[PDB]
Amino acid sequence: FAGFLKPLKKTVLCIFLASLLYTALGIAGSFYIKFLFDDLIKFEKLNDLHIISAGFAVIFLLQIFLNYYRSILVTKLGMSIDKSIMMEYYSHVLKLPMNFFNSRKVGEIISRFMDASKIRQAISGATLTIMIDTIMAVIGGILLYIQNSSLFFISFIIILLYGIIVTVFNKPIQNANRQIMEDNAKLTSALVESVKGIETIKSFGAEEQTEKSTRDKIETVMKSSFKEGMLYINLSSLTGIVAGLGGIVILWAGAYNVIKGNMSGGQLLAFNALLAYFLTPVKNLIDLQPLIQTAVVASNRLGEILELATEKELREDSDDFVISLKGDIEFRNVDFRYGLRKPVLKNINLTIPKGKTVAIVGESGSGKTTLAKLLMNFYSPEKGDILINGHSIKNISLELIRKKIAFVSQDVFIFSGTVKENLCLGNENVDMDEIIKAAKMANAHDFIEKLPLKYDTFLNESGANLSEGQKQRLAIARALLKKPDILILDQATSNLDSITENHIKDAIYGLEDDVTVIIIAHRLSTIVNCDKIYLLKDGEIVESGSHTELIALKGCYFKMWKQTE
Amino acid sequence: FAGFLKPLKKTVLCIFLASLLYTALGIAGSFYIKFLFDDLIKFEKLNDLHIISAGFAVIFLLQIFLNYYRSILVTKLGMSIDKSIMMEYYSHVLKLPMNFFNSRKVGEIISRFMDASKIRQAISGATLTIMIDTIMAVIGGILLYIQNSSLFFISFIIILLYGIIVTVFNKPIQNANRQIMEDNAKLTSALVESVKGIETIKSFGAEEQTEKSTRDKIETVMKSSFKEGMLYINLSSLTGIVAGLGGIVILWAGAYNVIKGNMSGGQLLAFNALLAYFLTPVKNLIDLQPLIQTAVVASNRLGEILELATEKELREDSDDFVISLKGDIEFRNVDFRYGLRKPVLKNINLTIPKGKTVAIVGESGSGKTTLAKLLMNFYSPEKGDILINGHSIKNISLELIRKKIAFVSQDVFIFSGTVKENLCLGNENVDMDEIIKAAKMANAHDFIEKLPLKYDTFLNESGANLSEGQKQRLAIARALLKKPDILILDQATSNLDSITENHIKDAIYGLEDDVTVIIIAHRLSTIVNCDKIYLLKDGEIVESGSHTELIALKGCYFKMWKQTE
Ligand SMILES: Nc1ncnc2c1ncn2[C@@H]1O[C@H](COP(=O)(O)OP(=O)(O)OP(O)(O)=S)[C@@H](O)[C@H]1O
Ligand SMILES: Nc1ncnc2c1ncn2[C@@H]1O[C@H](COP(=O)(O)OP(=O)(O)OP(O)(O)=S)[C@@H](O)[C@H]1O
Repeated sequence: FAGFLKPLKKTVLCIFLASLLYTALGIAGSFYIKFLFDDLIKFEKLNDLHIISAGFAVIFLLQIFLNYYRSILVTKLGMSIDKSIMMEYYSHVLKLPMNFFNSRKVGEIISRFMDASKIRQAISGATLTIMIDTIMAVIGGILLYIQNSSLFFISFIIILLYGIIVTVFNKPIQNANRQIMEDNAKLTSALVESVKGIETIKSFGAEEQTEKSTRDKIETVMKSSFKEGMLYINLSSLTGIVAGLGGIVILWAGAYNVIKGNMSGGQLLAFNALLAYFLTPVKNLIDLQPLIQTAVVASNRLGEILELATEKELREDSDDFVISLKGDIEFRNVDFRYGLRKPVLKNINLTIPKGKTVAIVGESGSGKTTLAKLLMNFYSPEKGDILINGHSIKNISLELIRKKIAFVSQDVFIFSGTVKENLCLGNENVDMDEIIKAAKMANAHDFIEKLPLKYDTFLNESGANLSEGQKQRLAIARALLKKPDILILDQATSNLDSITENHIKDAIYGLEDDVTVIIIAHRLSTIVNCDKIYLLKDGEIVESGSHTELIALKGCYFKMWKQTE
Repeated sequence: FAGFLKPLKKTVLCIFLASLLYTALGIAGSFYIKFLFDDLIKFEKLNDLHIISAGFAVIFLLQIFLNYYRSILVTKLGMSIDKSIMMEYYSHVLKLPMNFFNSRKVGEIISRFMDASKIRQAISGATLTIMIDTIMAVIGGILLYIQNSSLFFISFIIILLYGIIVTVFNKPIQNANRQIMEDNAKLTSALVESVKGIETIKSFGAEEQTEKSTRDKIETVMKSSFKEGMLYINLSSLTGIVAGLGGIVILWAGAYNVIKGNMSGGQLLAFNALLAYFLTPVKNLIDLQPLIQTAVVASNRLGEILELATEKELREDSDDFVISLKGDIEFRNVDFRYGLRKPVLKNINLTIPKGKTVAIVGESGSGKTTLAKLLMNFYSPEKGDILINGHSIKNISLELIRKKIAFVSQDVFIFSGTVKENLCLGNENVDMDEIIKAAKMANAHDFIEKLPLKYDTFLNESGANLSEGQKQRLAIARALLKKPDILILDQATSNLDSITENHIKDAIYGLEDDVTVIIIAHRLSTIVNCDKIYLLKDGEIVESGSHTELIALKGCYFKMWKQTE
């Protein structure tokens, strides 16, 4: 932020100077009105009155144009800083590991986004008011000091009361602001989650469930909002009391100083205009009380960004100095728990050969996702390690692991946009020949040409038209187009059996076992065709081998095949 | 609003009267200050000065307490109305058909939510300032009219200029407001999409894609925001010109009327304070012009929410009062396309028997999910119809169809909450015996007891712990707990092969075919295990029968089995 401020120092200087001159001329002109009223009655001058009026009008106009240009500049700078900050936050939250994202929901990050944004705009208008109030405080302080000692005492009392009330209401406001932010976050989150699960609830029939949920959320949010609003109105009332009593005191002391022979009536009116130039600042503080809430929101945003900065330094934490392309993958004495108790791996030792197609068969929940996750460094391992290309996974570059290794998810995600792009996610500037070759190999090419707008059909949230089989085939197409050094596939064949049989035959033919292959499938029948197989049982690896040797082994796999196949 | 007025008329009257009287006393006390400075100081009466000052102070205090209580009440009412409206909108968008959900994305509804909310709060502060401005405008108008003709002319000119500028900037503001709303909505949508697909992006490696995307969205949003802000600053500058020139004119004409013998200096000051009691309205209007944008956004939001409430109960226009329990489901000459071209169903003739299990096997893209949607009345059929229990689906009650028919999805969704509740979605106040029996039958009961907090484990998204097999088993468990008159199951077994195999033996044994069964599975053998089978080929039904008869038929199904089995 400081660097950005430095790169806008000249604009800041222009704004500062313009503000100072504008405020000076403004006070001068209000005192021009004072002298106007004071001179015209004592000396009775019509022409001089007209001329003076014109002059003061001109002064006011110049002041107004200055405040105009200044406000424009400060607004531009403010909004620029806002955009920069928001983008930084979003980017830093994007580069975060799987654990931090899994620990929370979409609603959280989205709520934080919108809230922090609004807080930022509020911060830029607060910024404008801040510049004006600062300059007015300096100028007003000098002018008030010079103009009248007793009036300066009054102004000092007013400023003191204003400050005291403002701070004493400031401390309490931030907390309720945080609470309100939390409530709005929860409500928005429930809204998003309910929106996604629209099909589940519309089909199930439970509308009253989410209705009551949103009712409770809206109720609590309304309660907190009413509390904070009441506090704000209390603050406004107190500051209004200080200001008003300040005015009355100013009028009384003005009359007193007038009749005592200490000051003139024109000095009283001038005291009213310099009162405008001293009280302008405190009113700005009473308006600033709302900015404090935005500042609290900013504290929350910075706390979130501190959290976002966390899992950025862990991706780099293990450093790099390797330049490997594709290695043999072994798991050695692993013992990691993705939770407090009930470890996913109590002991897992596995081995997949370079240039060999491998299959891992286990039911859903056994340990199919964990292997791919551990290889991808999605979830770090607490105890024990793994070896890739004759090197630990910790030392390997995460970007190269990301690009060269492909993971086929059971739940494929497609971001809104053209199908060609959603298919070409990951690798940018990819030749159409490779994408068309992958599409042709994925056996989905027919379902790609069947689309209305060829390849550029709008695909938004599995909409408008989309097949699960075509989707998994598209995932496989992406994995193929990426030219993977390591290929991990879940039970994609299991998603849509018939077309998946053909497309799996085609993909198995295409693979040629030129690289390591992982299977997160439970379908034993589909995995037997593969070259080699590993077995995951009760969180522990049993025996590595082929279907024939494993079945002839007469162990647990043979028991599984006897029990199911 | 009318209903709120009826339920709060006395309070509203109290607030209005309090505002009028308070403002009156304010003007009176301001004229007390006028007479104070002009008469008491000039004629030199100290005691009267002190006493008068005290009195006017008291008047001001009473005014302040009145405005306080009024503002509190109006705030409460405002926020209540806000909550009501928001809840109504969300509820009406929840009860909407599948077509509206498919037509848009989460980002849309979420954006509308947040925007309409902020607009509502803005509407309550605009409401407070509006009440004060109205009452003060009436009193100030009368008093100004009586007090001085020329000053009234000045005030009239000021009000005229204010109104003209305000409207002429008002019309243009709403458009830019709509644009800003659209851009911000797009940004929020990109945010939500990025949030859901976090795993997809972490896996793919493409961070620069969403980074540049959100950068562009933020850029356009910043452009529109800066434009609207510039317009607002222009408005503020113009209104400021009107106000300032109004003041200068007031001072000059005041001096003129003073020296002419038409008015006193005290009459001039009183004219300035009653000017404050007329200008109270114009500052409020200047604040209302910025509020006007929020009001426009609220209007757009109301337009968006008004259109959505249509297709919730008007789609059937046939009434209900039907009491079927469980019927036979047949398809007759159906021809519906869920898109402009490429119809999903060109012709569909089918017949499903009461108390009989049916299985339909087809690849990804054939039309089984579309069929299930048609049975659920999720998507209505353009041409042709379907018959249930000797009655059209159009005439049947959608709620009874919702509760009595259960669909097990291939793509499982889990809403945030306790596992017991997520499992007991749909039917409220369900006995624990039925849920435990369904869990025991779903074979997931073991994986339910394996959980840390038994049944009350937190289930939010795919975190912290969740299995696909356990998920589909949970869907089946929910379907069982609902006590369905019609059971539609997708390839749930195909999601997670092994545990689904055991649980399929147990559940298929459990079903006992006491009701109609639909299959959206592609696994031909597992569906072959079922009682009767239907065939979907190229969007048209071929032949209904059993595996033996269909295979022996030597048609297309036999060709399919030759090609795959
Ligand atoms: N709402 C829709 N509007 C238009 N076309 C659709 C729509 N939903 C699906 N489709 C089309 O129908 C196909 C979707 O296949 P589905 O049968 O619905 O699902 P699926 O891939 O068969 O999943 P399973 O597990 O086999 S039931 C694609 O070819 C789409 O083009
Ligand atoms: N708290 C947790 N955090 C992260 N992962 C977890 C947690 N608890 C369980 N898991 C993992 O979640 C996975 C369950 O994935 P499943 O889908 O049920 O298995 P699967 O065989 O991969 O089925 P598919 O083909 O991937 S759909 C297991 O591999 C567990 O290790």
